[PDB]
Amino acid sequence: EVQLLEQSGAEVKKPGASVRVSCKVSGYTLPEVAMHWVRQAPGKGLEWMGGFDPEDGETMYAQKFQGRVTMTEDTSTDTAYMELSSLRSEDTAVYYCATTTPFSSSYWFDPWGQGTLVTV
Amino acid sequence: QCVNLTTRTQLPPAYTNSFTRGVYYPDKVFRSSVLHSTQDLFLPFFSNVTWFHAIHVSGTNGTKRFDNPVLPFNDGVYFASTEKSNIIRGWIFGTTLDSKTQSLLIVNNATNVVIKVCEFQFCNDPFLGVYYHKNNKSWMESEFRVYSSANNCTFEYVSQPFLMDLEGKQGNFKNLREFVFKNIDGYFKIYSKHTPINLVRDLPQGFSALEPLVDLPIGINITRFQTLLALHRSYLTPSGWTAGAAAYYVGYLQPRTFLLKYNENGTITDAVDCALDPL
Amino acid sequence: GDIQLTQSPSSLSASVGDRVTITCRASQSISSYLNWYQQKPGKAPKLLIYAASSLQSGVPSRFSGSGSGTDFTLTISSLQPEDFATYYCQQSYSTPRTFGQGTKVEIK
Amino acid sequence: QLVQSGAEVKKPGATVKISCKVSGYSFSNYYIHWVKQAPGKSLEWIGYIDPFNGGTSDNLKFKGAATLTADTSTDTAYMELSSLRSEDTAVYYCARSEYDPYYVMDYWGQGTTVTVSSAS
Amino acid sequence: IVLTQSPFQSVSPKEKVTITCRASQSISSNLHWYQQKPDQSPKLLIKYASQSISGIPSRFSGSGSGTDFTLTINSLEAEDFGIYFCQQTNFWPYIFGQGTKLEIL
Amino acid sequence: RFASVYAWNRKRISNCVADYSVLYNSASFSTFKCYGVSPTKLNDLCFTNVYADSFVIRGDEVRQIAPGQTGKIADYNYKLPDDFTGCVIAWNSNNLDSKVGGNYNYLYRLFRKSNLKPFERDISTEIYQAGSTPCNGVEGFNCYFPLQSYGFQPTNGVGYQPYRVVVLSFELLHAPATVCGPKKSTNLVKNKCVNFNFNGLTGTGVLTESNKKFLPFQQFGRDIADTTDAVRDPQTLEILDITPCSF
Amino acid sequence: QQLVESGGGVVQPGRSLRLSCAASGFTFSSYAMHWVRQAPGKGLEWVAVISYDGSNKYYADSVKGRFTISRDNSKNTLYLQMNSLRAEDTAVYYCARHATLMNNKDIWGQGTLVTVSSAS
Ligand SMILES: *[C@@H]1O[C@H](CO)[C@@H](O[C@@H]2O[C@H](CO)[C@@H](O)[C@H](O)[C@H]2NC(C)=O)[C@H](O)[C@H]1NC(C)=O
Repeated sequence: EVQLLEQSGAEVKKPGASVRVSCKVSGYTLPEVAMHWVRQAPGKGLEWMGGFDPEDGETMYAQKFQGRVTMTEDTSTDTAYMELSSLRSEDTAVYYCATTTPFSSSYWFDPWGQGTLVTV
Repeated sequence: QCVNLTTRTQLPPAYTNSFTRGVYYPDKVFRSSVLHSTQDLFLPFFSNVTWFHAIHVSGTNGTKRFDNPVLPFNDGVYFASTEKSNIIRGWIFGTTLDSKTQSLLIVNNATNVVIKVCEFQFCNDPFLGVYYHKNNKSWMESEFRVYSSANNCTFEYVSQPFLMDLEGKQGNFKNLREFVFKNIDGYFKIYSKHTPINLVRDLPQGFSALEPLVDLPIGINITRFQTLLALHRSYLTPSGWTAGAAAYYVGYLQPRTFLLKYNENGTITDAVDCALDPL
Repeated sequence: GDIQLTQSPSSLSASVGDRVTITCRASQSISSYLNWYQQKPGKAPKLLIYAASSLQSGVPSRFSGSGSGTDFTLTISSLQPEDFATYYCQQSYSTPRTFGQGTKVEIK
Repeated sequence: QLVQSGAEVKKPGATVKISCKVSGYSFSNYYIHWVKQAPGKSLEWIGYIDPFNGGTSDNLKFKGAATLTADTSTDTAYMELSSLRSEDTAVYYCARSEYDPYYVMDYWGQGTTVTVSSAS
Repeated sequence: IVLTQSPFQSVSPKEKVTITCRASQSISSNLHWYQQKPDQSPKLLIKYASQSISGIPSRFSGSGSGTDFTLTINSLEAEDFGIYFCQQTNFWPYIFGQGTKLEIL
Repeated sequence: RFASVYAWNRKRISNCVADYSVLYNSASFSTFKCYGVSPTKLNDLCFTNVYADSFVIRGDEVRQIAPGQTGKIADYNYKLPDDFTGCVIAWNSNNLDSKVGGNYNYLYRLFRKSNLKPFERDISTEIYQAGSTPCNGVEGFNCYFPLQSYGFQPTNGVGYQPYRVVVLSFELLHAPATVCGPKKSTNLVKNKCVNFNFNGLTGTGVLTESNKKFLPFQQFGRDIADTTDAVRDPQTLEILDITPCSF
Repeated sequence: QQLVESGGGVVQPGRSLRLSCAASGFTFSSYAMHWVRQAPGKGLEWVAVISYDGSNKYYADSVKGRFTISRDNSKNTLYLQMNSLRAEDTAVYYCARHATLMNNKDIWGQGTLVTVSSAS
C-alpha cells in the first residue's frame, strides 16, 4: 500500500543546538494522513508526542512537551518537520514518525519509519 | 498520481436501442407548431447504442471492474449518463490525448465546470482522484489523476455545472443527463438535458429535445474521448479507489434527415426519421 | 603581483569632536575604487564611503571620503561618541580584493 | 515667434485649414500648441501637435475633427478645423511649447479668427 | 483642475494687489500666469508660478502652495493692468482659469 | 506595481471591451500621447493583440521614450520604432512607485552591450565589458553592472518623479481584430419599420419585440425565403420581432 | 536581506567540510557572492568568489587549498567545501557581497567559527 520514507536519518548534535524531523511519505500525500510521533528511549517504553488530531483538524502536541516541540507541514513535497529545542540530558531517544487515517477515529500507527535517535 | 487501475476487465460493452433519443434543437429560430425538416447530424433511431458499464461491481467479492477505454469521437457522440450520484465527470477529448494536439478537457466540479483546450498529457487511467482534503473535512479532487501536464493552452473557460444531479427522489430519478458532443468545423458544440428517468437503467422512450449549452471555438479535429470517473480513496479494508458503480451509454451521430414537430410552445414532440423504414 | 594597501594609522586614540585623517595608500594608481567600512568588534562591516569620494545613505556628512590614484583619505569630522569603532579601507580595482588592516578610533 | 494666416470668414458645415509658420529655433524639436480664444470669453485648449511625429494629443471638449498636421520643410503646423459652426467663430492661436510636460504657452502667433456666419 | 482665481479688480493703483488662484482639489505644484490685453495675444508672465522668465518686470510676483496659488502685482500702475490668466499643468485637460481682469482708479 | 523599463512587461491584450472611452474618462495621464492617428479615431478601430509595454521611468526618461527616438531608456531599456500606431500613456506615480528612502525595486539599463531592437528589452544580467579586458560575469576594471538602481524618492522632481508608463502598442495583424469599442453602434429605436443592421445583417421592416424563445445560441431567426423574422441585440442582448412594413 | 550560515566547529586537520550560505529577502541568482575570513585579531581577508550569472570560480592564492565553491540556486544557497585545512585557518567565515559603484547590496551573514585542530 504505502511506503514511508526516512524521518531524519543519522543526526548527531552536541549539547546546545536544535534538530528537525521531516517525516516523508510516498504512495500517499501529506494532507490525506494524520501525523504522530513516539519517543522510544533505548531500554525504555513508548512516549507519544506530536500528532495530528482527527478531531479539530489540528496538529496535536504532547501536553508534557508543549511549547518545546513544534511541527510544520509541506503538503506538496510531503515533508512534516518536527522541531525540537531546549536540549536536556534524557532527550536522546528514537523519535518515531507514525500516521493515522485522515478522516477521524483512529488510534493505531500501522505505518512508521523506524524512528530516529538524537544526540544530547 | 493517476493510479494505473484498469484492473484486467475490458467488460464487453452491451447494446441497447435508442428508441427516440438524440434529437437536439438544431435551428436558431423559434418555430411554433411547425413541422420542420432538418439535414443535420442526429443519433439514428433504434440504433445500437453501446452501453458501457463503467464501474462494474462484481458479485463474487466486490472488486469493481474499471472501464472507459478511449472511445472514438468519429463524427459526434451522444453521451447518456444515468448514474445517480455524479460518478461521471467531464471528458478528455482530443486527437492524440497528448501534446502537440490540444486535448479538450471538460471537468465538472460541484462549484463550476472547467473547460480547457490545452496540450494535456493523459496517463494510462485518467480519472478524478476525489481524495479526503482532511482540512475542514472536505473532499478535495486531485485532477492530476487525469493528465500529467497542462501546457500550450489556447482556450480556458469556467461556467455553470454541466452535470447537475438534483437527486431528491430516491427512485424515479438518476436523471438521464444527455449531451450531444458535436465537433462542427473547429467548434465543440455541447447539448444537454436533465430528464427524470423512470426506469432503472435502460433508455426510456422519451423525446430528448436536447438544448445546447455552449459552442466553444476549438480548431482541432477531435477523434477520440473518454469519460472521467469520481473515485474515492478507500481505507484499510479488512492505492485504494473505485467507489460507487458506474454505467452510461454512448451512441454515434449520422448526417441524416429528420422531421421535427414543434409545439405551440416551440418544443419538439414528434420526430420521425427519413432513412429508417418505409413509413 | 597583488595590489598592496597600507592604512595609516592602524590605530588612533581620539577624543570628542576631533578631525581625524585616516589615509589608505595603495601600491598602484587606483582611480576611485576604494570604499570605507565601519564595524564595532563583532558587527557587520557598515559601508561608509563608496568610490572613495561619495557619502552613504544613513551616514551624515561627518564622514567624508576623498582622494584618487594611490592616496585615499577618510576625513571624519565632529567625532561623536558612537563614531569610535574599527574602520576599514577596501580596494575594488582588480582581483583579488584586499582590505585595510583596520583602524580603531577609541575614546581617551 | 509664430506667424498665422490672416483672419478668415467661412461657411457652416464645411472645413478650413489654418497654418502657422515658425522662426527663431529648431521647429522639429519644439511642440506646437493650438488654443482657441472664444468671442469675448475665456480660452480653450484645442490641442497640440508634435513637430516631428503625430504627437496630436487632442482635446475632447469639441470633436469638430480639428486635426493637426505639420510640415518641417516649410516649418508650418496646419490645424484643419472641420464642421465649421457658430461654436467656431473664435480666434485661434498657435503657441510655442516645451517638448516635455513643461508645457507653457508663452510664444504665440498673431491669432486668427475664423468667423462663421450664414454666408461669407 | 478648475481655476476661479478672481473675477476682476477695482482698487487704487500702486498697491500690492493680490489675485488668488484657488485651484480645485488637484494640488499641482506647477502653474503659470499670462497677461492678456484687449484684443492682444497674451504672453506668459510667471512661469511655473515661482520662476521668472526673461523680460518681465518684478511688479507682479507669483507664489503659492499645492493647489492655492497667488499673484501679487506690487505697485501696479495705470499703464500695466489688464486681464491676467492662470494656466494649469500636467493634469491632462490644460484648462485655464477665468482670468483676473485688472481695473484701477 | 509596474515593472522596470530595462525589463518591461509585454501584456498582450486580446478579447477586450470598449475601454479607450474609459482611458479618456480618466483624464489624469500627464503624457497621454497617441500615435499613428489621433487617439479618438482608434476608439472603434479594433487591433488583434494590443501590446501594453508596462514600466516606470523618469519624467526626463520619458523625453527619450518616443517613436523613433534614442536615449538610455530608448536604447538600452525600451526602444520605440518610428512606425508606431500605438499609444504612449505616462502618468506621474510619485505617490505609488516612490516610497520613503528611495524605491529601488525597479532597475534600468544605463549601458548595454549594444542597442535595442524595436519593441524588445534586455534582462541579461551578464556584466557588459565597458572596456577591452574581460571579466566574464564578474566585476572589475573595464566592466560594469548592466543594471542600475533608480532614484525614486518622494522628493523627486517633476522631471524625475517616477512616471508609470504603459505603451499600448496597438497592433493590427492578420488575425481577427479583437480589441475594439462599440463599433459605431447607435442606439436602437423600436416600433419603427427601418433597416436594422444587426452585425452586418441588413433588413427592413417594423421592429417590434419578440416573445419567441431564442435559446442562447439563437441570435437571429429565419423564414422560408432565407429572410430573418426574429432578431436580437448585439450590445445589450434583447430579442425582437419583425414584420416588413406596408407595401 | 538576510544570510544564514551552517554550523561551524572543530575539525581534525586535513579533512573537508561543506559550509552553506543561504540567503533570504532577495535572490543570490541575480548577484554574485563572496567568502571572507576573519581570525581573532586579524583583518578581513577575502577568500573566494562565486558568480551565478555566468559560470566561474575564483579563489585566493594567499589561501589556496581548493576550497571549492558551488551553487544551489533553488533555495538561495551556496556551498564552500573547505579542503586541505591547516591550523591557521581557524577563524570566523563571512558570506559577503561587494558594492562596486553600481549596486548597494553589501550583505553579511552572522558568521560561524571553523576550527582546525586535533583537540576538540
Ligand atoms: C477528422 O477526424 C475524423 C475522425 O477521426 C476523421 O474521420 C475518420 O477518418 C478515418 C480515415 O479515413 C476513418 O477510418 C474513420 O472511420 C473516420 N471517422 C469518422 C466516421 O469520421 C476525419 O478524416 C478527420 N479529418 C481530418 C481533416 O483530419
